[PDB]
Amino acid sequence: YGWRKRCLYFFVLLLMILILVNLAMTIWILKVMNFTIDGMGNLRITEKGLKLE
Amino acid sequence: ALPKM
Amino acid sequence: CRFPLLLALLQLALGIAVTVLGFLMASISPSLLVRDTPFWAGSIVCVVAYLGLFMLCVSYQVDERTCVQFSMKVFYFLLSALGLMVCMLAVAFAAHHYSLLAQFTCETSLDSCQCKLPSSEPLSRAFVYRDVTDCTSVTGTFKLFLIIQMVLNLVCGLVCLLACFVMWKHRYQVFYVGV
Amino acid sequence: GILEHDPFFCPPTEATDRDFLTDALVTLLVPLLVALLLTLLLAYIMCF
Amino acid sequence: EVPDRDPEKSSEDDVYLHTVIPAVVVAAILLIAGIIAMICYRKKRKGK
Amino acid sequence: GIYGWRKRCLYLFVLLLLAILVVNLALTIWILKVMWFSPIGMGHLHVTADGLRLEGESEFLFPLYAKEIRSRVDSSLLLQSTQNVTVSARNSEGEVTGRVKVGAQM
Amino acid sequence: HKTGLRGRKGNLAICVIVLLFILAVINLLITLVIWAVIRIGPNGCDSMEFHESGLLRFKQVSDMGVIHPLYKSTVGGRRNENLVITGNNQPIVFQQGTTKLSVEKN
Ligand SMILES: *[C@@H]1O[C@H](CO)[C@@H](O[C@@H]2O[C@H](CO)[C@@H](O[C@@H]3O[C@H](CO)[C@@H](O)[C@H](O)[C@@H]3O)[C@H](O)[C@H]2NC(C)=O)[C@H](O)[C@H]1NC(C)=O
Ligand SMILES: *[C@@H]1O[C@H](CO)[C@@H](O[C@@H]2O[C@H](CO)[C@@H](O)[C@H](O)[C@H]2NC(C)=O)[C@H](O)[C@H]1NC(C)=O
Ligand SMILES: CC(C)CCC[C@@H](C)[C@H]1CC[C@H]2[C@@H]3CC=C4C[C@@H](O)CC[C@]4(C)[C@H]3CC[C@]12C
Ligand SMILES: CC(C)CCC[C@@H](C)[C@H]1CC[C@H]2[C@@H]3CC=C4C[C@@H](O)CC[C@]4(C)[C@H]3CC[C@]12C
Ligand SMILES: CC(C)CCC[C@@H](C)[C@H]1CC[C@H]2[C@@H]3CC=C4C[C@@H](O)CC[C@]4(C)[C@H]3CC[C@]12C
Ligand SMILES: *[C@@H]1O[C@H](CO)[C@@H](O)[C@H](O)[C@H]1NC(C)=O
Repeated sequence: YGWRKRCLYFFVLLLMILILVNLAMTIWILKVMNFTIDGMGNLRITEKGLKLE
Repeated sequence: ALPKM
Repeated sequence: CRFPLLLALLQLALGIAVTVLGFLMASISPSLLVRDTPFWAGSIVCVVAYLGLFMLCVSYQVDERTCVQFSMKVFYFLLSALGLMVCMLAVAFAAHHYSLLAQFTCETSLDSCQCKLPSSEPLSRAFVYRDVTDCTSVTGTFKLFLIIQMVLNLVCGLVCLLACFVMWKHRYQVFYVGV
Repeated sequence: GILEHDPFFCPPTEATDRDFLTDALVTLLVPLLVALLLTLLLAYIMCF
Repeated sequence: EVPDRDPEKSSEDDVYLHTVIPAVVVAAILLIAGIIAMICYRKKRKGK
Repeated sequence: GIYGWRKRCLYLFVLLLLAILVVNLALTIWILKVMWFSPIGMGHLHVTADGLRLEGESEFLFPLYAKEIRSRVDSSLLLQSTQNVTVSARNSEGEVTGRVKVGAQM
Repeated sequence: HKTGLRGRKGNLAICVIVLLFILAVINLLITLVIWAVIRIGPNGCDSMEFHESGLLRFKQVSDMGVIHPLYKSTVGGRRNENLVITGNNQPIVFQQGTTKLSVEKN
């Protein structure tokens, strides 16, 4: 087919560019918040309020 | 044309 | 065939071994979370191997080359894939917990294994254990049990991967040239 | 005329904000270069 | 007899293990499966 | 189209994209679970343009280097303790010279 | 004959592509909602600043509600300026058991 191939390629390109933009934004969120294995660095949201460390 | 990766 | 039968037998043996190890984990002390005892993954592997033995009996008995046979061969394949995934996940969990437990000093209390990780400043995580006979007995054999169990799921996952790979190689590796 | 020594009251110093420019430039240049290479690849094998 | 001290350092490690690890292992499985399939897939000529 | 090697490259590309998307979704779920996310704000910590807000207690370890503590309009600030309440001051040398102390009885 | 994606496989491939696109769009919407709610910007979280040496630096009007100092937490003034406690038309009442010190009006 000569018309569906263009649509498939364009959809693949759009899907991948959207995925890359989302990945960059998520990486920025991770970096700017000092995220680590334990959690949000020193802050720790708890069921009654906050708990600084 | 058996299709797979 | 013979090779799938051997793979299923190894799967059942390893599943029964890991389930026995998980039952022993649970019986030693209720100090450990459900995630740290992978006996659920062992049961999943066990039912995988049960389906495999039934498959390799029925294939050698009757109805060898019909469409529905393949229709649940695909079920066997995907089930083995999920078994491999759960085995690798159990390996990862056990590795993380062993890494946490291998670099800390512990002391005994009157009724629990209260102790803390090495800390730069006097506040840090604290762990206590149910009904500790001795902090130098449970901790000292728990690492050995963890290592043996790690080896068990590593071999089980490798066997599962080979079982998944063999049938796919049977289908999508050889192409017929003559007619 | 001294009561306590308390060598623990250390106020935070004049700590300026950490330069986000360098890391932002890195994490914006990496996807920008990836997208440029992708556009070149799309031109190459879509027009040939 | 009522002692109370709070050196507890709480940390959200359960959520990380329950969330990130399964997807990481799934991605690794998918990648190795794809690589194996690409290396395989008609490397053998079934003569006759 | 998509006859030969193009198919075996497109399939691999799709698989890689799916794996990356799964990892990204896991990261997003991890963020949503570490921060107790609600449409209004993180947990009970409501966030608006003017500033933050809380609803409940807020434990604090280590010192607190505030600039100017204030009090609510509708309520009176009520500092409290069990042993004593000590207010200190320091000279140019960082030494305590004058201090008030709300003690047990005097 | 013909080679490539011919029959039902083409429909399955197009369905998988559409589903992946839908999932990617949903993930993007979730991330955008996070960015809008927490006001993440190029300068940081716009309300806090997680420093490398474990020090949060709030930069907006903060309503902590009830504060519960626990250990090594002594409310202190900033670096070498002052420590002003103000009550907006409400008394400031210290306390220790029965002993009091109340700065009311007049
Ligand atoms: C206000 O009350 C607090 C707590 O009731 C008083 O702090 C206490 O001060 C005493 C006197 O030094 C401490 O006793 C000793 O402290 C040394 C410090 O090294 C320690 O090594 C000893 O083992 C012994 O504990 C006591 O620990 C301390 N308590 C706390 C919780 O810090 C404070 O002195 C009172 N202020 C006034 C002006 O009365
Ligand atoms: C402090 O000053 C205020 C303002 O003058 C006093 O408030 C008055 O209280 C009396 C009785 O409670 C009322 O009849 C007046 O109407 C109040 N004045 C105003 C302007 O509202 C308050 O009583 C004073 N505090 C003390 C301890 O005398
Ligand atoms: C193939 C794809 C999924 C790779 C994605 C890599 C991501 C998840 C990794 C690669 C580099 C990593 C960052 C490297 C350095 C730091 C600084 C540290 O103090 C906090 C974590 C942080 C900010 C990491 C967060 C996660 C991170 C962004
Ligand atoms: C296999 C491919 C597809 C993906 C691989 C993802 C790996 C490399 C990434 C995904 C998420 C990442 C983690 C994200 C956040 C942190 C917290 C940081 O304080 C230390 C690194 C650590 C723990 C990263 C380690 C690397 C990590 C696990
Ligand atoms: C000679 C005998 C052994 C041939 C039997 C054919 C078997 C091994 C083949 C035929 C069709 C194949 C399946 C076709 C489609 C799917 C879905 C895909 O997303 C993953 C692979 C998977 C799950 C394949 C697994 C292996 C499979 C079931
Ligand atoms: C504050 O700390 C920084 C550390 O980066 C240091 O360079 C600076 O001199 C300090 N300021 C004061 C006033 O001590």
